[PDB]
Amino acid sequence: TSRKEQLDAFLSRTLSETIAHIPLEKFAQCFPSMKKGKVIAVIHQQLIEFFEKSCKQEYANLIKERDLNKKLDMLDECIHDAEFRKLHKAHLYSHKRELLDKLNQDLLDIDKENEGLSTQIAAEEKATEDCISRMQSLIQKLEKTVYGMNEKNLA
Amino acid sequence: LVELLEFTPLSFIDDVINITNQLLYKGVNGVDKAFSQTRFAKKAPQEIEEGLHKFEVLFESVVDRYYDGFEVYTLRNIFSYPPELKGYMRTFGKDVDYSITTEQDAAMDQAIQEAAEKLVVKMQLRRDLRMRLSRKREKKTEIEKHLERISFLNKVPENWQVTLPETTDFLLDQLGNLQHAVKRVVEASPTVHSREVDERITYLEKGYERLSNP
Repeated sequence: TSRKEQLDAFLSRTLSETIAHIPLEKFAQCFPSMKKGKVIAVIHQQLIEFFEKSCKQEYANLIKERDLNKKLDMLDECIHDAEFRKLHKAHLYSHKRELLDKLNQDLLDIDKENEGLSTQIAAEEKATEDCISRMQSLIQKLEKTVYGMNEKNLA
Repeated sequence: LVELLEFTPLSFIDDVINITNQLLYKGVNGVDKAFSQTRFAKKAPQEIEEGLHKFEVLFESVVDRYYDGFEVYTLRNIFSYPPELKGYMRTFGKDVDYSITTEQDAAMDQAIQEAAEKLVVKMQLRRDLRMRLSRKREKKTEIEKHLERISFLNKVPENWQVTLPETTDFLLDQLGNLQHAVKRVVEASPTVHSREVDERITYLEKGYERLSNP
């Protein structure tokens, strides 16, 4: 069975066993005074679903980001090849292949970072514009209070 | 091979465990928020905090044990090989059995010089953008500091002893000028320090210091 398959299967067994070891019964024991067992269970069920689904989504992404499958397939291969031999310019181009893979990763990463940057800016703009409109009407409110102090003086 | 065996697994493992931990604490925080939607919140705050902390300690100890089990098995079983095959393992020729023409070796060289052009350009944009954002942050923080200062002036109470008309006209004149200065901040490029805004507020604070002089 392939390495990449062995890993994925093990990583799923890890998660799935983690979840089995925080089961509802241990959750409910932490809150002895609660009588709506139903509410506690809905809460526990929403935890397990958030955690499990978010874990799987993140692990899928890291696996792609880090290019592990190709890598582990190459290892399987490198061991198949060795078995075959026990039975029975080039490394230039491989470096250049690896470097081009890297640049192309990097070009995708900086488009993303630069997008975050442009968005984070836009939020800084909007938050200072909001603080300024708040400033402008606080100023008007101070104006009224000072006129009011003058008006009090006439009595 | 040994890059793959000794180094490739590490950043993968670190990421998996680290994101698991983070998600466990987001999970726990979602649980705490959910409890605040229940009738049980008001009645039993200490029981809920302490139980949820006990459950967190357990959940963390479960993750630690199994994700360490996960770390071991990927380093020792997946990112490993039978060391008896060391001496049959190619002198590094997956690549070598396949001819690569001179045409293609210079073409790969072109596709590298081309993506190094794209990246240099994009890295200029990131620099320009990082500095823009550094400014807008400073400016936000500065303006919030100023907003807090006039808000404070708005929450001062008249502590009931006879205000002089020269001081109240001076406050009104400074408020007027502060409208203009705050208006200039919004319509123009952000500077390291909005000086006129800062000073007129300082005059306003001094005005109010004089009114409440003990």
